[PDB]
Amino acid sequence: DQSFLWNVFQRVDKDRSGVISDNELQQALSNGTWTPFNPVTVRSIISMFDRENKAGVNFSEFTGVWKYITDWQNVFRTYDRDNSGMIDKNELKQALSGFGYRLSDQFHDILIRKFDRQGRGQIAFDDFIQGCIVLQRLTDIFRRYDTDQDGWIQVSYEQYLSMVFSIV
Amino acid sequence: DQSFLWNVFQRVDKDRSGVISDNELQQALSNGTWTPFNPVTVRSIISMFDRENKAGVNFSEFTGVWKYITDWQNVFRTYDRDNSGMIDKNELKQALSGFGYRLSDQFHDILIRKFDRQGRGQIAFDDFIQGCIVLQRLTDIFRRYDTDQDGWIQVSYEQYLSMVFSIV
Ligand SMILES: [Mg+2]
Ligand SMILES: [Mg+2]
Ligand SMILES: [Mg+2]
Ligand SMILES: [Mg+2]
Ligand SMILES: [Mg+2]
Ligand SMILES: [Mg+2]
Repeated sequence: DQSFLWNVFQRVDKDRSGVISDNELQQALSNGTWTPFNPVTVRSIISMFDRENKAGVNFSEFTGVWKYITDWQNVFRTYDRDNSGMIDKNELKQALSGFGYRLSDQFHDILIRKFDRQGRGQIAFDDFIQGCIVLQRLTDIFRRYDTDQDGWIQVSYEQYLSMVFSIV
Repeated sequence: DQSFLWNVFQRVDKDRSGVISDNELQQALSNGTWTPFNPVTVRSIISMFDRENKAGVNFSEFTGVWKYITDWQNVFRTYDRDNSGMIDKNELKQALSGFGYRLSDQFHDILIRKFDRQGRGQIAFDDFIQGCIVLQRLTDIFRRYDTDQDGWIQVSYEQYLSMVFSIV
């Protein structure tokens, strides 16, 4: 529904420039905890859909942003079974298993610790997205190196440095 | 010479608070290119000597900062053989070999590309420090994992994720 998305775009694009900036997108997003939507997550989302290195999305690009965030909301709403604004370790295990990840139970505690900005041992919507984006990017890199598909990689000193340099 | 360092500390500590902030240290440092001293390098240096998580150094901690930066200046001044403000690949090879690193010729191009903010294919003083801090930290992690000291490591999927999570 382009007519619906256009009216949304106009309300988010507060400076009426035709480009939604990081700050404009952040102000339009709720993370369900009454704190600012994780600005790293916002930057990740804008960068994924901005095809012009302009630190923002135009209307065509925003239609993708809106579907992306809506799809994420639908996943999170499914697994936040108590409507608390955060999913717990068991719910995170189910959600990531639904994406196809193969992760030990104990690694889910590591993931929550790494990405939960609230510090309560559960994970809110904005931090959930960011953790999943990172997990996909890191797993993609591992899949490239694991050419024998055994779950293990072997790398030299300089291969390891180059691998880290590709990450950060 | 505490009397000399005290007078330096007073001039850098512009707000006269007894704590030199990141911004105060940055304003006191020249990177020899007439651009602001790399703020990542400044943050790395403050964090290394601040024992109190106060985003700054007191006078005792600053005596360490001053010796640290002075030691780095002495290394860089040695190898900037044309007094240009930047060292080239050959000079970088010598400097890092002097620190004990074992790096192929081609990896020095990778290092320069990764850390040279000026974009000229050489490396200035502030970027040199930051690259060396990162190289030490990453090599330290590799040394921990390379228990057979052969220059190769083998890691599982979850070991790799945990390793990356320790880096960034
Ligand atoms: Mg705008
Ligand atoms: Mg919940
Ligand atoms: Mg393998
Ligand atoms: Mg001060
Ligand atoms: Mg030079
Ligand atoms: Mg080994």
